[PDB]
Amino acid sequence: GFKQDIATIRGDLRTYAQDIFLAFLNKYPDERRYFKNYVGKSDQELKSMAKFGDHTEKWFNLMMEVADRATDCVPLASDANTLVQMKQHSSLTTGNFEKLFVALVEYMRASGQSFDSQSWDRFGKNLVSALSSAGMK
Amino acid sequence: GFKQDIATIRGDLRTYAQDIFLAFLNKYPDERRYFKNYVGKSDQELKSMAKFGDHTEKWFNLMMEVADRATDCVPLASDANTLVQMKQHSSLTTGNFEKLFVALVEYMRASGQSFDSQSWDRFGKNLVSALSSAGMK
Ligand code: HEM
Ligand code: HEM
Repeated sequence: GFKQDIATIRGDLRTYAQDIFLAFLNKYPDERRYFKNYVGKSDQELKSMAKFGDHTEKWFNLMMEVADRATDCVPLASDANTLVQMKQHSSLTTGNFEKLFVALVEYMRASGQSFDSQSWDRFGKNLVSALSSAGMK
Repeated sequence: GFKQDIATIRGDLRTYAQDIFLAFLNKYPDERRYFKNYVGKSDQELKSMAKFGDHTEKWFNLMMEVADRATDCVPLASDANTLVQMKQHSSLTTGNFEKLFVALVEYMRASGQSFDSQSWDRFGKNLVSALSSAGMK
């Protein structure tokens, strides 16, 4: 289930984080505009950049904490507030998060690993609801 | 599901409130000691007492407000806090609430009406957790 999936991801985090983030950027290439120096590069070029794996791991480290602090796939309001108020997220709207979770769920469904993808879809829905409640446009 | 159950209950709030409250007292007769004016009175006698229908409906009204405000059966901490801080609840512990939810779920399962009983159980569990976090003993 969802709780065990958090442990699965955490056990191989850099690999999952990079592969899910790449699935996101490839499904939605114009999302690269929110980042520096990602356009014009293949997956392997991205993975060999100095900061790519590091920043995506820090991403997913926090995502897994948000998932872990949730009850029944409902994130804490304080975690949602942190995500809204982060300077690095000042250009974002809930649509960015929605697209990330569409890609995340798709990745999980296609994976060989028994992820509980329906729970991840619910968690994404609930996180987006929480971001809205916290004042993300 | 849970949302429909809120509508079902709200549709005939007085009747459901009284029925469930009596089911609670019948399963856990010692809980009547918290309601000193209900000691030694038949169900019909209780129904003749203005405050029995009034307070019981108002309790279940607040229960329905808390249920409706929940996300996936996870209640707001602010709602748990309201329940803990009520002067009328100053002598209670989380065990009293646990018993209420056991009886409510039992009532739902026994009823002809088609309730999402598993969800009310989970809501009860999540509310008890939240009561404890808000300082109920
Ligand atoms: C639950 C989902 C998300 C979490 C937990 C999260 C968390 C984080 C964290 C921890 C950082 C700091 C990384 C660092 O500087 O080392 C970060 C940076 C950043 N985030 Fe997010 N984020 C999420 C969703 C998103 C989405 C959906 C977007 C855009 C589509 C996004 C855009 C950015 C950008 C542009 C930065 C700074 C630039 C960069 O690190 O490359 N974030 N995020
Ligand atoms: C989620 C569950 C509960 C909710 C939403 C709730 C809500 C309320 C409300 C709104 C009142 C005010 C009634 C009024 O004065 O008009 C009340 C009173 C009261 N509650 Fe609760 N309550 C809950 C659980 C319990 C439990 C489990 C007990 C004890 C077993 C309890 C004992 C009392 C007592 C003794 C009063 C005052 C006397 C009375 O109104 O009959 N409550 N509650």
